Amino acid sequence: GAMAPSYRVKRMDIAKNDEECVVNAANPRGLPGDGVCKAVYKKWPESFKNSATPVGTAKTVMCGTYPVIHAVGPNFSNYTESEGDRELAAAYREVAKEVTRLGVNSVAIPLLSTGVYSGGKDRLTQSLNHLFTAMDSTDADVVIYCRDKEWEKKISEAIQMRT
Ligand SMILES: Cc1nsc(N(C)CC(N)=O)c1C#N
Ligand SMILES: [Cl-]
Ligand SMILES: [Cl-]
Ligand SMILES: [Cl-]
Repeated sequence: GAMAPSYRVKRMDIAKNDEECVVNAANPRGLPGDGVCKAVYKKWPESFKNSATPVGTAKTVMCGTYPVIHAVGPNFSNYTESEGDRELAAAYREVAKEVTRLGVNSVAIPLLSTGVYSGGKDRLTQSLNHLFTAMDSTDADVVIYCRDKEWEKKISEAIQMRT
């Protein structure tokens, strides 16, 4: 565990993280995909061996000794708001299980279902609150990765609110 488990946010490519493992915003089929998933495919392509897993689950595949946790959020284009919310909560609970099992002191994590799976809605708060519900009971240092300057500010403010 970390000495003093913390949450932090950085605005940069999650493929350049400084943590002991990474969460991929995966598709259910283990395909290279777009956005975070394509950056992860370029950096750790060996981690996509038998990475296919259903919506609301996470599957870890090693790239050398570096763990890639493939977490499959719902695509809100296909799910109802209600069923989507349930699956998004479940994906983060499975990430917390994997992070615990691996015994890492730190993890790099994107906000699941906030990009092309958002169904065209702003889901910063929804996705971040499910991340907190899952990860609050773990002792890994969590570093959240985003691209948007305004999202960096809102994520930072939400972390600071609880401290
Ligand atoms: C943190 C992060 N790493 S890679 C990435 N891409 C390529 C998607 C994008 N929005 O540019 C993000 C995000 N978010
Ligand atoms: Cl970058
Ligand atoms: Cl997404
Ligand atoms: Cl973003």
